[PDB]
Amino acid sequence: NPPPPETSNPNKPKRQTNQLQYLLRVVLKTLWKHQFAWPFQQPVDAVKLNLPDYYKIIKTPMDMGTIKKRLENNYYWNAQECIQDFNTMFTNCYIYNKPGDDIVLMAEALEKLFLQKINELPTE
Amino acid sequence: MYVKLISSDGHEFIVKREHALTSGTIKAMLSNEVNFREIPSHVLSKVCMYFTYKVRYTNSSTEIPEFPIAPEIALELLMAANFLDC
Amino acid sequence: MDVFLMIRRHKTTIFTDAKESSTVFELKRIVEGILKRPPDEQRLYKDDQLLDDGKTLGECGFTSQTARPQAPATVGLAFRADDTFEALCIEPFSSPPELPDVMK
Amino acid sequence: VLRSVNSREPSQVIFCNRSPRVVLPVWLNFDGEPQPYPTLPPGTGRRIHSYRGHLWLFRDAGTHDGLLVNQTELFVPSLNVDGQPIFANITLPVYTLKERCLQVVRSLVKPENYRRLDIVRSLYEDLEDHPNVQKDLERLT
Ligand SMILES: Cc1cc([C@H](C(=O)N2C[C@H](O)C[C@H]2C(=O)N[C@@H](CC(=O)NCCCCNC(=O)C[C@@H]2N=C(c3ccc(Cl)cc3)c3c(sc(C)c3C)-n3c(C)nnc32)c2ccc(-c3scnc3C)cc2)C(C)C)on1
Repeated sequence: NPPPPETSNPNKPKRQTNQLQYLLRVVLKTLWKHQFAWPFQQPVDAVKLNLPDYYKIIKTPMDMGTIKKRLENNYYWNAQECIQDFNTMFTNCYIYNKPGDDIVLMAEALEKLFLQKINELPTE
Repeated sequence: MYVKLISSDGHEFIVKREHALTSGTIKAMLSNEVNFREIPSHVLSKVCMYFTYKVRYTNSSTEIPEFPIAPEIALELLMAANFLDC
Repeated sequence: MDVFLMIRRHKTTIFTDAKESSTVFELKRIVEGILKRPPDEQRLYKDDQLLDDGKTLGECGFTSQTARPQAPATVGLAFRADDTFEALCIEPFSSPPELPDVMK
Repeated sequence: VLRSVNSREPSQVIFCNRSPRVVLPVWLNFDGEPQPYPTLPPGTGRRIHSYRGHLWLFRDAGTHDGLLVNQTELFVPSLNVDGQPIFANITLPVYTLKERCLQVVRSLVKPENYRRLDIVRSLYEDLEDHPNVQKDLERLT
């Protein structure tokens, strides 16, 4: 497995907003405790799972552990930067796996929940 | 082999003794007729339905259906089930 | 196929099962065993419709899907009263309270 | 005590939901940890590639009420005799009327409003004792 995505950068401006706090304390917390969270809380272990092509095909891996650590480290500039990371995590799953694999259904349930929560984001 | 269970409002419910023994309270009381001054007929009729359901679907086959409970009777039914020990 | 019933008259409710192939007469025999009145002294009803003794419960519309243990079908009962049958009269059960606002 | 064995010996299983509930199949991993799998709508079934020694339990996806598989709590598939798949029939238990009533009240009342209900003190403790996989796993041992 390659090194996971960075979750803190001296060269990247750090920032805290009320939307980024909501994304951590409400959205991430709810999704992290979800029944279908468990394959997405850590980077894809291509070694244990025997997926060689995974990190060859998926050039921008993302997981909820990385997003959580990023939120916690004030890594994101704004909410959209964080939401893009969640989207990438889901999109990676839809790209690599065929339709109607169990993992794709779990991602679809998390994403449906994610969109609902994000629909009630308080404004800047 | 029947028992008569009379609700607080005077309705009489005649059920098989075997079915009424589903209640641990009724089983202890009978250890003919049982009056319940605190259980109304809309609740006691539903308890009797549960007795039939429990006897029919206990160990008797696969595919158990749901016992339905309307929101309106739920709290009173809960209090009766708690007292009757079934 | 068993059909689960509530035979009701006034403030009396009998909980009893029967086959779909069993007759209305066979149900009157059940009633006679409990309430000590012969079949000729009884009138059985589905809603306001008088049921014929020789009809099977299935022919009367009582199925297993519609007469379940947890939701039994109601059979109205009227007894003989002197020179005529009494009017079918089923006293309604008590009413639940208003649904609390903490539930609604 | 309660975990899957890492056998890597494939075993085809048929999950069949013969309950009126939505089923959450829960796979207990090699460390005993519950790893829920995609749900089964009432009256539906799915073939799954599982393995010998893998241990499963089945819950109501919305309330975490315990369900039965082959008339018991746990399911561990054997090796397929002549390729024929192993059947996991999921059903409702015959809950007690009091547990069924607790389930219904819990589904209508938010946990913070339990103590606003005109019921006895002991019924508050019963409502707040939500059905839960970790609680049930300790008892099963
Ligand atoms: C040996 C051995 C193997 C096992 C376990 C195992 O196989 N188990 C445990 C239980 O006994 C059940 C069984 C199992 O999951 N069988 C699954 C495997 C599966 O669907 N994988 C996706 C295919 C793409 C293949 N590619 C991938 O693996 C993609 C990868 N999948 C998953 C993934 C896939 C499925 C599910 Cl439900 C959850 C996560 C994944 C991650 S990260 C992560 C931590 C995991 C595990 N992931 C993310 C994120 N994005 N993609 C993925 C299965 C389910 C249904 C079927 C069938 S057969 C006919 N119709 C169907 C649908 C066939 C297989 C193992 C899961 C630990 O134990 N011992």
